[PDB]
Amino acid sequence: PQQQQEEVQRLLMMGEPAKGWQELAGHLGYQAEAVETMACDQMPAYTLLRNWAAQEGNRATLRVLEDALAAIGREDVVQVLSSPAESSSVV
Repeated sequence: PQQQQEEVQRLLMMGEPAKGWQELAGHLGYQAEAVETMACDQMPAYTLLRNWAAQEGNRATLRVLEDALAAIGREDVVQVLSSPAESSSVV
């Protein structure tokens, strides 16, 4: 849950992008007035847990996270998060 923002943000946030966190707002039911602040509101991906949830999370997570990101096509980070690098031995 938390590591899902602390790690995911380490792919798009770097540079304050207009995609990803923003594209989520489309499925998250947000607004430009807030999308404008989200980019600078204690990190969009970090605040997302409290912003998207509005209390803590769970309701808009676990299964909603993938939908909210897949319905728009934002596996750019999900892919990275679920595929860092191969090495060592065994799974």
